[PDB]
Amino acid sequence: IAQARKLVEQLKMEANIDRIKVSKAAADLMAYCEAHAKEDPLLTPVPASENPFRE
Amino acid sequence: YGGFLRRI
Amino acid sequence: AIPVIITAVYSVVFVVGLVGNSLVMFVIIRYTKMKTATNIYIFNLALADALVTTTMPFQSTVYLMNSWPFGDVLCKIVISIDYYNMFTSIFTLTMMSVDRYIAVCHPVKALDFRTPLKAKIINICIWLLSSSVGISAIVLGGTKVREDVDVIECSLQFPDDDYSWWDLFMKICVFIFAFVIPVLIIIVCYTLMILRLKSVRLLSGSREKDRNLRRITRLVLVVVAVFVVCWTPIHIFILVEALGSTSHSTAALSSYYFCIALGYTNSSLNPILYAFLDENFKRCFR
Amino acid sequence: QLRQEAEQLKNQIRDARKACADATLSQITNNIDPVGRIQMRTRRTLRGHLAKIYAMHWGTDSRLLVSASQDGKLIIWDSYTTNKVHAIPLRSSWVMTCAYAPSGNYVACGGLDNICSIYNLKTREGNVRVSRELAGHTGYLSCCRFLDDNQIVTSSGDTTCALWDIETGQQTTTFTGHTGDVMSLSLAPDTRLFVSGACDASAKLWDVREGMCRQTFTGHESDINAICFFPNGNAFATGSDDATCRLFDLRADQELMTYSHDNIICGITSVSFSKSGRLLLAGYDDFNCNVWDALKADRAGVLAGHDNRVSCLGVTDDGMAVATGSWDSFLKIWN
Amino acid sequence: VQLVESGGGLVQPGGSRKLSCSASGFAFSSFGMHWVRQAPEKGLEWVAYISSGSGTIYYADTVKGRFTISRDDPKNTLFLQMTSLRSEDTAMYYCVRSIYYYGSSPFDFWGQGTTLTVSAGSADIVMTQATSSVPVTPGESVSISCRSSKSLLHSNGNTYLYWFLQRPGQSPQLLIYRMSNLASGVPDRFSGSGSGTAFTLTISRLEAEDVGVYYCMQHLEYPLTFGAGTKLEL
Amino acid sequence: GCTLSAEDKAAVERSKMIDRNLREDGEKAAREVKLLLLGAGESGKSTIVKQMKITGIVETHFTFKDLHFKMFDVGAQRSERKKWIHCFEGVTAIIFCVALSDYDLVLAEDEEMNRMHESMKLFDSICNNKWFTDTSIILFLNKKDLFEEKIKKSPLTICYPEYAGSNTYEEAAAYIQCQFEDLNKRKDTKEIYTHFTCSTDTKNVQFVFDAVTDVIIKNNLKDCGLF
Ligand SMILES: CC(C)CCC[C@@H](C)[C@H]1CC[C@H]2[C@@H]3CC=C4C[C@@H](O)CC[C@]4(C)[C@H]3CC[C@]12C
Ligand SMILES: CC(C)CCC[C@@H](C)[C@H]1CC[C@H]2[C@@H]3CC=C4C[C@@H](O)CC[C@]4(C)[C@H]3CC[C@]12C
Ligand SMILES: CC(C)CCC[C@@H](C)[C@H]1CC[C@H]2[C@@H]3CC=C4C[C@@H](O)CC[C@]4(C)[C@H]3CC[C@]12C
Ligand SMILES: CCCCCCCCCCCCCCCC(=O)O
Ligand SMILES: CCCCCCCCCCCCCCCC(=O)O
Repeated sequence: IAQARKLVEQLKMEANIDRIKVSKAAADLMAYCEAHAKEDPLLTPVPASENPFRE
Repeated sequence: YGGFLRRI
Repeated sequence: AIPVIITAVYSVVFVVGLVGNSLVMFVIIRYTKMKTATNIYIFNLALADALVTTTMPFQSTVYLMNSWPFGDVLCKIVISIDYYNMFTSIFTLTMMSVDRYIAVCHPVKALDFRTPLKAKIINICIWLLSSSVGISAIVLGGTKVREDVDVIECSLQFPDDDYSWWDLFMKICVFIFAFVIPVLIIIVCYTLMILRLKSVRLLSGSREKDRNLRRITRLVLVVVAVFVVCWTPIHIFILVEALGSTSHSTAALSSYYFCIALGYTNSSLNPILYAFLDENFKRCFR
Repeated sequence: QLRQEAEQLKNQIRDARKACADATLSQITNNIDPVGRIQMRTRRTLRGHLAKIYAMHWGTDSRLLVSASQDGKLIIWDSYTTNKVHAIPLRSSWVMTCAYAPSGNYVACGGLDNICSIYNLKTREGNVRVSRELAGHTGYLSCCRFLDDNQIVTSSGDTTCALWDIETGQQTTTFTGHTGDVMSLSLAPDTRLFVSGACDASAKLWDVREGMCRQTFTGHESDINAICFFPNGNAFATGSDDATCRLFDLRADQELMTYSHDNIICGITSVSFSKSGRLLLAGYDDFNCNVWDALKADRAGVLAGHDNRVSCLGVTDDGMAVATGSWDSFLKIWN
Repeated sequence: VQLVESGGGLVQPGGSRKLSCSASGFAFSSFGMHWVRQAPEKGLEWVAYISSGSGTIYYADTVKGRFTISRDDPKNTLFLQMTSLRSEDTAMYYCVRSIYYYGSSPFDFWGQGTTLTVSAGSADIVMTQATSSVPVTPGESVSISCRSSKSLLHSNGNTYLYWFLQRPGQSPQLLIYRMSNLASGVPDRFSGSGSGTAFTLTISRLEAEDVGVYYCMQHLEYPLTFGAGTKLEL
Repeated sequence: GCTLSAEDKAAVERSKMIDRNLREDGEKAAREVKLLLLGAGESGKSTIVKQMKITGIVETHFTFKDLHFKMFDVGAQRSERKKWIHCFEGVTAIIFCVALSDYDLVLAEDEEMNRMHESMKLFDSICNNKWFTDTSIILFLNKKDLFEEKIKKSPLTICYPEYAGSNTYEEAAAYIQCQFEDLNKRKDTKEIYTHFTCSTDTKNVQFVFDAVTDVIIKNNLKDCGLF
């Protein structure tokens, strides 16, 4: 009884929210990967002169 | 062992 | 027909033992790291049998040619390696028996005994204990030419005033220390081990576990039977010729070198009896 | 009575979730090139753990790291020269999580003893001693992360989360609403929000300042073991026992892409991202890790070499190396 | 945290004397210990160093053979056996703690000092300061430079230059370790910089407490050669 | 080598001294016997802790016949058992303790569920686990005096209809013993060590010592590779 009212209030707080389309979300998800693609040592192998994990 | 002994 | 079959048996035992010891040594060197004590013991045993199997073609040459046409340095080194590593092999087998005896009958002391460091210390003590006879074989071993027979022999030179006495004394010391003490220790250790395992609730809990216990018992019986059947005849034969009676018969010479071949055959069978039957070496190999 | 009203609210929420899905992430991301085969080699191999590694955490200077073992040891590793910086003995050996401070001063640890221990590294005495103990949870402490020097968020097995105050010793905010054991915790990059995954197959977004839930994500069929934000602070990836990873988004309030493969039936222990967010690394129970393409769902790489279950997986801040900790007592550094 | 050493006094020329330092308030077993001597009119000078656990022991080139260092971790006591000391060994002796790991700050705490009064090297990196006395006023920015005989930059990226302030009538203390990091308890007025050959120490908004003698130090290789000392005056 | 600087050599020396202290602590951590103490508080477990001695895990350290036992009591957990039962893979033995005299007592919840059947389903869920396939279980049937004073009033047929014997003490106790021993599916590698509590000095500790002795003998036979 008391738990169900809390669940109804939580779903009312969850429903009153602003949402966007998945296309703009996909664009803003790809933009962070395409903008910072040069700063990822895991994506592209760094030469051994700049690598601190030398053999 | 056995071979390296005095056997006649 | 007899020398061809005898040298063929020697060739078979030599090749089988060298390939066996080489495969076991290679697996311990690279496939399985020496973190346990058991693998350390198997390593030292494989090394001892690999250095004992080396002596065999020289004995074959001495049997067939009846002469030693090599130098004195080779005589001294082959004698020292043969005696040294034969005692090292027998003492390694005896320490493995004592180690498994302590492992089964004294489990609380096994925690304070089955350390790799302690195992290494014990193995260095075994090699040092063998080194006394090794240095004795380096000092006393040598080559002497016999004029009347016009043949050269490689043997342990003793002073000839009391050659038969000091030779008999050395043979009794070698026989007692290398045979009577290791056999009695292996019988007492494995007998008390099996008697202890019969009082284990886990082993008698189920039929399949009882079968596994039966397999362990069979393995123990096989190892002890091979050790007795291989070492007992040549030791008794040498003792009888040393004291009871002196003779020189063709058939007796063939039987003598056949018992020597059996003694080395035990060393050739040791890799199959000890490495290729441990349930942990199988899982390391697979 | 109000169960029908709650069902109507769930109807409205999932109708809005259906209305917001006018496209597909797999369709829009067709114009990007694939990553190909990522080949990574073990640069360093850390040795000296005699127990099952359960957690690690990188340092803020991308060189030091912390490691948690089950012999009662927290070891601070110098990842460049393989040295052991500190070896902290633990009062309780049953430790399931560990964290490192963004200032480099404190180390958290927690586990089945239900106490979050905070250790000070920069003491004048010269040894690392116990500074604080937070004994406020009645369930097993599964994860803990440092918002700040004086703040820590903890997740526990009593279906609650907590925002603490370190210098006082009492919790400042109690997060309730989970019906399952909260297993993993991940902070946002701006340290304003966090998201928690529990055994009720749902991930809840919480608020640090307000102290109440904002979004709830479903879709999993089993228990959630791992969670990690995408580095922009807007999306996050979850790992389950259903051998699938899932990419959830906070603004769209729905899942984006499912990371699965047919012969993999084993669960996920730890997920992480790279610095750019293009590669998603996930350690599984099949003794391996896998580098998935986070935009194409392709299995771009396989990290093999561990003899037991890979428990913890960490990617450093500048994105250089990847540390993998497993139950075979070896930490392996890949690059 | 305190290091109190004793055992000094008037020594007959050609005799022997043992010193003892009582350490209390910190973990003694994890610290490597140093000995620094100081002439009554000249600069500081390194004597010896024992590591944590008595593993690695270094001596200086002018005291090797005569002196003997030893430590006792349950008693928390550092000893110094001196034998056949000459007329040069009359000096003020200091005991230093040091810990070495990534991010450590060695040479942080210094002993109170004991006195010793007797009744009276081309491979080493020579550290030389450009001046000896600089008249300063409170409230200005004062920079003091230095010169080294060898490039102290190492391939890992560090630079082993340490700075020290010895106030008159007090023990010296650490100011800047590795030339870019401030020690704990030091204000933001002190700042250090260098090029691997020429080093600078700048002091913005100087106060009257900051008067004293400034010593530099190289730590690239043993033995440890110390600077001449730049004394400030009001 | 000579490539390292003056501070990095001391850092390597500190790392070697740390690794030496780590292996010296690991030998002592490996030379001790861990015992996972399961069961329920209604069955009676703290009295067994007190007999063996004389906030999520209670750690009890005790030494008997030069063997160090660390007993881990996990009864204070209020969560799902699955997410922390994988931590106890390397434990030597489970000690599982249930009461006989709770054969007819109903549980605290409103549902009509027997405490003995809840103990048997708990033993079936713990014994048939993938982490504890080679882990021995030591069963303690507690409260024998109360069970003996109570079985003369109430029959055993109210629990389960399978029992067809008399209402005596020893036959019913042996039948409850074999009903607990029938739940073992993995009868090959696992053995159940059932022992009625003696409530006497150096009896239960002696039985646990003999059980740990048998497990250390089996572990030594596995370490030799003879088994
Ligand atoms: C001539 C026939 C029998 C082959 C002999 C091979 C011998 C000479 C070689 C091959 C493998 C070598 C071993 C390789 C590894 C080790 C471990 C090391 O810590 C001690 C030396 C030792 C034990 C070597 C001794 C010599 C060795 C045994
Ligand atoms: C093959 C030869 C060389 C060795 C044979 C060894 C075996 C088969 C023999 C030798 C000593 C014998 C043991 C002698 C004494 C006992 C005690 C008795 O209460 C049970 C049988 C038992 C344990 C015997 C079992 C068989 C035994 C172990
Ligand atoms: C398993 C163990 C007991 C087997 C032992 C076999 C022993 C007892 C056998 C095998 C070889 C045999 C020897 C073979 C040849 C001879 C020469 C003969 O003119 C006298 C008997 C004598 C000396 C035999 C004595 C007994 C003997 C040594
Ligand atoms: C006869 C061949 C085998 C010989 C084996 C010798 C084994 C010697 C073992 C010595 C162990 C000494 C332990 C001392 C422990 C202590 O008191 O601190
Ligand atoms: C009769 C006494 C001498 C016996 C000599 C036997 C020599 C060959 C031994 C082969 C042992 C094979 C063991 C197989 C065990 C198994 O796999 O079940």
